[PDB]
Amino acid sequence: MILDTDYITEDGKPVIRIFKKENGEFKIEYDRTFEPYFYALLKDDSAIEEVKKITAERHGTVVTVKRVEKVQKKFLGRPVEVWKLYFTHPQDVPAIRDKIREHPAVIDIYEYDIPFAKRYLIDKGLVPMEGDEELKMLAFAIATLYHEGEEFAEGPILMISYADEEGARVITWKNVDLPYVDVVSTEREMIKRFLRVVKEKDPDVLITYNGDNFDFAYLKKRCEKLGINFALGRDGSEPKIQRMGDRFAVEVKGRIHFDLYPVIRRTINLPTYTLEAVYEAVFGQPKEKVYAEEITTAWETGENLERVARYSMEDAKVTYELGKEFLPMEAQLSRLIGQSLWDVSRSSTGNLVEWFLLRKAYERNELAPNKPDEKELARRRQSYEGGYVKEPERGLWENIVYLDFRSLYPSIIITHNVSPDTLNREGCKEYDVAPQVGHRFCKDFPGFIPSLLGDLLEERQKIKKKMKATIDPIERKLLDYRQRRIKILANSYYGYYGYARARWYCKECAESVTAWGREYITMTIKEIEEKYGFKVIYSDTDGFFATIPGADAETVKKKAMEFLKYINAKLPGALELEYEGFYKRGFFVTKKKYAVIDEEGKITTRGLEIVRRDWSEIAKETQARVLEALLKDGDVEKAVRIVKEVTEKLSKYEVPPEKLVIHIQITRDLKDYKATGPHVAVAKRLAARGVKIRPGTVISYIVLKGSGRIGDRAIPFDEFDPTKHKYDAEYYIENQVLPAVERILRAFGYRKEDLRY
DNA sequence: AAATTCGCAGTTCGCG
DNA sequence: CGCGAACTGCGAA
Repeated sequence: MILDTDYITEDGKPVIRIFKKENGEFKIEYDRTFEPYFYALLKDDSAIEEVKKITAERHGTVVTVKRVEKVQKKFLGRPVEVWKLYFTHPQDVPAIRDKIREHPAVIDIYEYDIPFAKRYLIDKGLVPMEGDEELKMLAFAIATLYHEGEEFAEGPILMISYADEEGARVITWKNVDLPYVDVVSTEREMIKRFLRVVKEKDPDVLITYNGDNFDFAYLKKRCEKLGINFALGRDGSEPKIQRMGDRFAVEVKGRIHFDLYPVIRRTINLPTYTLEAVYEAVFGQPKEKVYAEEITTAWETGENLERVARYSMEDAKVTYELGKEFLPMEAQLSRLIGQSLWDVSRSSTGNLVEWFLLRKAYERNELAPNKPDEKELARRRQSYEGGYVKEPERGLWENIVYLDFRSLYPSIIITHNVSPDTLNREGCKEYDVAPQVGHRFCKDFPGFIPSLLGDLLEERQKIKKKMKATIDPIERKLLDYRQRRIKILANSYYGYYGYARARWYCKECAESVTAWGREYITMTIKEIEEKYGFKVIYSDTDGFFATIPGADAETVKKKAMEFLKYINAKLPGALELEYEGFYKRGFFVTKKKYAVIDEEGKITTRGLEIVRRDWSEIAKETQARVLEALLKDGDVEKAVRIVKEVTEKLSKYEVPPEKLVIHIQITRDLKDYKATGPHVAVAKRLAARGVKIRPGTVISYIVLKGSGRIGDRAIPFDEFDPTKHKYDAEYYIENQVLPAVERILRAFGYRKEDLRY
């Protein structure tokens, strides 16, 4: 199993390293034969002799073109002849590439910005994380001595905890009477012991939570101060910090540093991403939080250190547990994308698609288009029409079916061969024309992206069928993650086409996909009403809800299945409408906002405040109780009684302050805000206290009793003290509860006059 | 930091 | 000083 690749430099020459785990044995393979390169498109041939002359400088010495090779490659489906330029060292490429593009004779250059070690994985057809090799894993966390202001890492590390299959332990340098605590004499000896532990356990994966930006940088600063060689790498190296945007990421050579924080935030949507919040979300069990100030007071007063050690132990324990949950999924993602688990775990959707496509392009001799320059980026700013959304029939409905397209946008892409290399091709025998927008797509040959996407959808179906007859529960799970990631990958192509930064950007393709989508959904709606007497209650992009106005449940169901037979015979190729589900009742508030209930009693909610992480728990809970009484019992009265009991409790100040907290993310640098709403007002005051606020920080605030601008009465919930300040019962009644439930009850005629207290 | 568009809805401010 | 538009956040698909 390949874990990762990198290179080093020996006498000015690059040496690839392949990090592997085979039969339980760590191994490093070395390759001294791989030559860096890029491509150049010239206007003639006699221009190559001049171009080889081109040179630059980096490390004092001169940079030159090692050798040149004329090759034939497809570009956007059309054959092209390009000059491949080889160099001695990968860093030669950034140094000389601009001057070689500057040359009058060179039209363009390509594939000049692919990191050498990823180029190697691609060109050699190597795939990380293949096979069934069990990886040894180790989580760790630290507890530090924090003081207001100071300097980062001015205080010592107080404890280091770790956890794996053998359990969780804490290393510390004060006596703590707990069986999982190992006591040493100083900070230096505690770190040294942790190094020894890592070295003895020899894990393939080190799991942290935010280790990319806290844990490793803390250790690094302390290790310099204490004169420690922090040689976590399997090659004796120290952890390597890389800049990644405005933050950082940390590699440990020969190992995989798996920071759960970027994985979790991209994978689940939570109102906050503290480790306690994530543990509870994923596993449904609370985890106690111990705050910095208590840690510090405990250590400085020598009192109550057991609480601190237990907290530190639990950090490591749950980090290991979250690691076991998420690492298998990311390992399947690494294998699917063909890049290291380290990279893939820290990548966005867009980047994952590009790496997948770069590899497929190499396999098919397809030259990669470049990332857009500034002038091209500006030209990529126009938008286009998206999904079709019907104005809904507001109200409470019974016996409704949801019918939806299976993989609408991928279906369209493959059925109509929608690709930048098939767009407006000249001299083809057959074409498909996008409705409304009119782009023509050649059908004579499979398009680059359509063919890949067809392979993906077919592999996913084969996996799903194998999964049913797989006895081994573990293997079944792995197949589940693989099939799960293929679906997310397949569903990213539409968006990628419209992504201005994408190499295979194609606006005409993006808008032809949505045009076709609108056509098929609207055609299907027209037919079900006109031909089968259904009434379409609500439709958004790729499915709709419908019922037969006066009909029975069995009638709507049976007639739905009949309509599917009818319509699927009319739909071309891979397009397919399916019977998603039957729902006894549904309530449709507005576009994008509804809730439905299946026969078993499960309630599915879309867009409503219940599912928004920026509304108070009291509003959400109350709306969910109103909807349950309506959907589950069709009992309007009981609903109104629920709202009245809630407004009374708020009026009396009986509602737990915790349920009043509003969580809103800071989306930008605090200086960039044009206007300042409450969460911004709060964030600014915290910055002013020296609290750090970066984009992505979640502000959790409560509105205090008072009048005027809400932002002036809002405070961080942690500063809330019931003895000093009362919450604003009026705000939560008038701005949270009533608006959310009111928009539902207006359909039964009830006023906002009602119901109050 | 980065897949897209379609959409609702709260807070604040400034127009007239 | 009412009211609507600007800015804002997040969901949906």
